[PDB]
Amino acid sequence: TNLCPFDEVFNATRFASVYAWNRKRISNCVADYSVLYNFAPFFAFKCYGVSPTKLNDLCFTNVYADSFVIRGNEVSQIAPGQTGNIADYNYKLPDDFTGCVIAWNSNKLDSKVGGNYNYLYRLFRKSNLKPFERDISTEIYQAGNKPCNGVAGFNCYFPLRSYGFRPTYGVGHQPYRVVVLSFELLHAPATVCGP
Amino acid sequence: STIEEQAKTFLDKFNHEAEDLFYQSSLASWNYNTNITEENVQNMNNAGDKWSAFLKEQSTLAQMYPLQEIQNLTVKLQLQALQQNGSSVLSEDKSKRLNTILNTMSTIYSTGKVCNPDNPQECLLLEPGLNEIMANSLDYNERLWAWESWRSEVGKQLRPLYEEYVVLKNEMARANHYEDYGDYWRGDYEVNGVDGYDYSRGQLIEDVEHTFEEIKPLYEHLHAYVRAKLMNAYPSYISPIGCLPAHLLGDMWGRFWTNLYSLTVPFGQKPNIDVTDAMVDQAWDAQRIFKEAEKFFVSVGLPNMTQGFWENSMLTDPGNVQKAVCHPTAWDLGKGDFRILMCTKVTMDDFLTAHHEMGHIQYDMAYAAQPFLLRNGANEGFHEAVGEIMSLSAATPKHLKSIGLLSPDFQEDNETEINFLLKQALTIVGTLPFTYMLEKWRWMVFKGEIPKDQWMKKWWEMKREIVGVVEPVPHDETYCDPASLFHVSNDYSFIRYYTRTLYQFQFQEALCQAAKHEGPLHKCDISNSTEAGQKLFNMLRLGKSEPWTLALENVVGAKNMNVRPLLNYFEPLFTWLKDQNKNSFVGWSTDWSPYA
Ligand SMILES: *[C@@H]1O[C@H](CO)[C@@H](O[C@@H]2O[C@H](CO)[C@@H](O[C@@H]3O[C@H](CO)[C@@H](O)[C@H](O)[C@@H]3O)[C@H](O)[C@H]2NC(C)=O)[C@H](O)[C@H]1NC(C)=O
Ligand SMILES: *[C@@H]1O[C@H](CO)[C@@H](O[C@@H]2O[C@H](CO)[C@@H](O)[C@H](O)[C@H]2NC(C)=O)[C@H](O)[C@H]1NC(C)=O
Ligand SMILES: *[C@@H]1O[C@H](CO)[C@@H](O[C@@H]2O[C@H](CO)[C@@H](O)[C@H](O)[C@H]2NC(C)=O)[C@H](O)[C@H]1NC(C)=O
Ligand SMILES: *[C@@H]1O[C@H](CO)[C@@H](O)[C@H](O)[C@H]1NC(C)=O
Ligand SMILES: *[C@@H]1O[C@H](CO)[C@@H](O)[C@H](O)[C@H]1NC(C)=O
Ligand SMILES: *[C@@H]1O[C@H](CO)[C@@H](O)[C@H](O)[C@H]1NC(C)=O
Ligand SMILES: [Zn+2]
Repeated sequence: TNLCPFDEVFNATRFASVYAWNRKRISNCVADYSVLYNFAPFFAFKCYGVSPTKLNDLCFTNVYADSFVIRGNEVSQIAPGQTGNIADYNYKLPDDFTGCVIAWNSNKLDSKVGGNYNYLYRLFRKSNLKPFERDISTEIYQAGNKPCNGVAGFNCYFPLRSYGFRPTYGVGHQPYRVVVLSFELLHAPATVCGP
Repeated sequence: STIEEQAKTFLDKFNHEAEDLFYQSSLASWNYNTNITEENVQNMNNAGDKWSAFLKEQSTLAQMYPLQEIQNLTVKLQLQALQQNGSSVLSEDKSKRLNTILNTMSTIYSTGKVCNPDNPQECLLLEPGLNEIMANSLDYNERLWAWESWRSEVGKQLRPLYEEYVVLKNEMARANHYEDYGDYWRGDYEVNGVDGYDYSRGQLIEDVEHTFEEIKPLYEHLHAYVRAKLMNAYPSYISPIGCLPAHLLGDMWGRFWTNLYSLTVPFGQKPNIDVTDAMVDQAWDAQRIFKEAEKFFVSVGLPNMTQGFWENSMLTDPGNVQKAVCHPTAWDLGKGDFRILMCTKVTMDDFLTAHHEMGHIQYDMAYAAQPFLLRNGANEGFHEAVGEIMSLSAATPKHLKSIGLLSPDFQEDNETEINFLLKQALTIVGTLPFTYMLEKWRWMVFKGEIPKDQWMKKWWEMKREIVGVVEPVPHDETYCDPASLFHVSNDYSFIRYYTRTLYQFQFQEALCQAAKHEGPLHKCDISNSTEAGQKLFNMLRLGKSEPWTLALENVVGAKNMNVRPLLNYFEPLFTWLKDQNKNSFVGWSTDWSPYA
């Protein structure tokens, strides 16, 4: 009984910025998905392609847990075929995404009275991300037709903007920690079951 | 890349940047208004300074995107507001000159004091000193002193500043390609590029004057009735055919005739509806007042207040040591943070104000999804109009009976309705000629239609002609009597109070029509009517995204400001006044003044 490290992904002290979203490969362990309930109301526990209801007796080749932080109104964008700043520029799921999206409010942790500017998001990008693509580049976005020369200015915007999470923010703007469990199925030994 | 998509990207940067910085400015301001310490002033100004400096930077960067090559008309609106803000239109000296003039005029108004005769020791400010006199004193000479003293020792101070204030404001508006500063103000109602919904700045003058002409019969009969009641109490001081003395109108300027109710109450034996006692009988606290106010908007299909509203607002006076600014205000800090600041007493007045201020919140929460630059009322009069129609429904006996604050044993007769409507007209109707005449005077001053040597001459000619109000002391051009009012000296447009009044009764009549309300409009409660709430929400969600002509249409089905619902509201009083003035002179003579 070699238990999967969902503790390190979900419970973690500080989540990644959504533009630099973390990814923790999970392999060769028993995946007790009933532990994945901290029971503190998970805003989202909506799974795609696979039923969450006691269907963990299924086995997968690899499990990818993508953890990041967004605000409440953007949790809707962690889903197939979704659009907006997060899905377009920060974290995109495929149309045929097979996996779970788990999100919960982290206002107690990721907000700060003076404003928590730790968590960033991508506001500008030349094109939408491919599914599961990550862009950590801080190159100044060129909106104009003049060269930016790596500094901010007119039509030259730093691509990343902070949430500035404050505890007094509304639910829509409050910080929400998100974990995206991706489930892989190759013609392969399928080394994650968790009976 | 085109010049429009560049501006779309620029607004994307601005909104995220502006919302964060605006929240810091708003929260620092909130902390000052709830916790008054010199640090909280310093923090509020520190975040306020960074906010205006942010806008000036972003306004200049917005001007680098020229408007004419942008078709989207929502990008064009947002940019137009951002570019318009930049006061770099004037030289930094003249900008600094004007700001000092604005600060000095504001300081002169707020700190201006007058000391009584034969005792230079006891001096009185406007608030609360002179306002208390003008609101409560029945003594002719005492009100005359406070009225004349305020204009002679504060208004005369403001006259040289207001003259230069006009020159610089006009210079600013002209280089903003407006005719004058009054033309700049009327631009708040301007709509362009929308077929069938456009609205010119000059159309506001035509519409205000046209709607005011239909008000004159209601005002003249109210003015005649008020004059007759005051003449009974002041036989030696008031002519039966002349204008009302300016110091006998219930406040410093006659802006509202509210405090003439005691001397003008049609049926003083009728006791007036006050549920303040019933609330104390039922041990209502401030949270109860807002919880019931919350329930009111839930009854029309509007969302209950956010959790952050209850945790973070201030609904009671903290009292003791911690000082607070007790002016009731609804705060939209952004980021979903909606707060109400109110030192709520357990009274009917605050109960109505809670509904009125929560009406502002409901407006704010409705257009929160709009872009930051469009997060506002459709025009300057929309937001306060939404608040007023909440107190209108909340104050009706039907609403008070349904919530246990008015016994079912109570039965409203035709006399208490007249008593109520008369009190409403003193505030609501009485302010309309005052509001129109004051803003007209400023419009003509900015236009240059009034020379400096004729300011007070014209000002009191219009007061006599339009408001039916006469100065009790002749006033030379050393006086600046308009500047003796807060809005004139503190550089606030005033026609918003005329348009908002008309909007609110257009709003109510449309909502009561949607609420299937049978009976006179003034008895209407929109409670439990999700049809009215959806009709109102259709405009509230728009914010500034769409023209106010269309936003008005989403409620009332009419594109333009109409005065008919206002006359519908006061019709039972209008028919009562005309009968009550059957052996009284209706109208006024401008040639009569209390100085022989
Ligand atoms: C003027 O510009 C605004 C944007 O500044 C336009 O509104 C935006 O229009 C786009 C489509 O052109 C919308 O994108 C779509 O959003 C829906 C809902 O999220 C989504 O299902 C689609 O896949 C697509 O992504 C966008 O949401 C909408 N709003 C904003 C705030 O961008 C507007 O249409 C323009 N008007 C004119 C007359 O050009
Ligand atoms: C994150 O940590 C908390 C504890 O800090 C975990 O919550 C416990 O979950 C177990 C399993 O059901 C319960 O028996 C305990 O009573 C829970 N304790 C508390 C304090 O909640 C939670 O499961 C962890 N999450 C993950 C994904 O590992
Ligand atoms: C309030 O209502 C009462 C009763 O309906 C009115 O009194 C009547 O007025 C009519 C005139 O139209 C007379 O013919 C009746 O004789 C009156 N009845 C009584 C019992 O006096 C009264 O005029 C109304 N007052 C107002 C201000 O509307
Ligand atoms: C008010 O501010 C002072 C200092 O600015 C602070 O020490 C105090 O805790 C504050 N109190 C409240 C109730 O906000
Ligand atoms: C009132 O607020 C609660 C918050 O938990 C919410 O569930 C509910 O939907 C809101 N409104 C109504 C009409 O239930
Ligand atoms: C609204 O509905 C509630 C619940 O049916 C009722 O108790 C209340 O009296 C109603 N109020 C009005 C003004 O219709
Ligand atoms: Zn208000």
